[PDB]
Amino acid sequence: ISYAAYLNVAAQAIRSKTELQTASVLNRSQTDAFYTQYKNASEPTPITK
Amino acid sequence: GEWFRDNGKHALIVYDDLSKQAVAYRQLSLLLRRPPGREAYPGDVFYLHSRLLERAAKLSEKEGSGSLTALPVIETQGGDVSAYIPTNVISITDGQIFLEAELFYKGIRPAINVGLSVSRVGSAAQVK
Amino acid sequence: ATLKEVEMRLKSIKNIEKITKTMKIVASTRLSKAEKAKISAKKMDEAEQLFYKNAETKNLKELIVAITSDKGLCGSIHSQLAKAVRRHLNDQPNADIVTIGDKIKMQLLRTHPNNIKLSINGIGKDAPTFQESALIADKLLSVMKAGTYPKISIFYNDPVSSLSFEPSEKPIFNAKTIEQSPSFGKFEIDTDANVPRDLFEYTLANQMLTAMAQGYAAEISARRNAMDNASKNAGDMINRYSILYNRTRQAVITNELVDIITGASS
Repeated sequence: ISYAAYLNVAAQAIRSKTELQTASVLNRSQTDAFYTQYKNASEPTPITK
Repeated sequence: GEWFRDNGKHALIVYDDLSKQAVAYRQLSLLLRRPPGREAYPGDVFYLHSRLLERAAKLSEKEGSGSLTALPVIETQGGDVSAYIPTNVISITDGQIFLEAELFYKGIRPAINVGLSVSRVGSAAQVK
Repeated sequence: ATLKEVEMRLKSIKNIEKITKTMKIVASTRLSKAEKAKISAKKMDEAEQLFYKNAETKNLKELIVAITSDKGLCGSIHSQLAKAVRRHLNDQPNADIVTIGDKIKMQLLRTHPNNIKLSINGIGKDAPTFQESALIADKLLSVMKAGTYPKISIFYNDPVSSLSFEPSEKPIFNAKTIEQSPSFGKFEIDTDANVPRDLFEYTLANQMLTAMAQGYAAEISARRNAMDNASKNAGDMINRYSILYNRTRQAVITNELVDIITGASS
């Protein structure tokens, strides 16, 4: 929870029939993003965003 | 070499190289006017090597266990292992060691192409 | 040398030519969709970063967010941004680096490995979105403690035009820096809520997008250029190997024919 992440979840109610919902709306919604923490070469496991 | 094998000793014979031999065999035959074959070689240029290399053997106990191990050498042109004589000889032997200029200049010496070289005899003749 | 050697090493280049050509048009459509996603990002910058221009906000340990992508085959996108971050990191060697995209993590891991504390994966497939922008920005705040550095810098590639791009840097100002800016008073802000705190976390997310959208469009215009030059050069080899083939094919047939004629005299 943080003002960016907080407006985002609000940007997914207003984003989630399938009418006023073009292709890039359900692609604004999907993220293939995995954050990997790093220390001294890598350190811990890669998690979904 | 056979004298050793036939008397319970072990010979290694290096045939360096069978390419040059086939070429002589070709010269000998064209001048005898025997009608040429592929790349002017004699029709039986395969038998030339097949009968040579079959002599290399490991005899039975009844024969004193002598061996003849052959290491024939072949020379290719531009790495063309699909050429006529090299195909014949690959047919005959129990495997090959492939050497490559590409690998020699990369530092790999002996320049063995590990993925292409094999020994059909395999682990069977290798100190445990 | 042989027909088989030439037939299979021509064929593979005929594919690369067809292939690199397909991704010149693939990343042409992908440019139209990423010029509209770029403009909507750049137009939104003037409106958001204007407040700071008027409030006259300036700076007073550093977090460096570097943005390229995961993909290669795009000219020198990754190479000349890593080149920028290095000339910058030369002045300030004691900074924490966050990477977005693997092709910049590797560029940087080989040069200053221990400065990198976070990496972002799977980044340049579709266009960038506020959701990726904000969720990257959220981890920034969480795991890097974004809110606390004296200086935060986004490194990215600006599309000068279609045919080129420029490696660029931008600052992000924290809450403290916003509040204590020379001309902050010009605005009647209600000092009850944490307008600066929110203004910072919003601008972290928002200007990252601004950066990602441009870098991404810089890339899409380096990719349809590298592939354009690839097809143009793959076709040059297909000219060499079409002719050599039409040769080696004739030579094969002639030499089998000499063999046949010799065999047919005797």
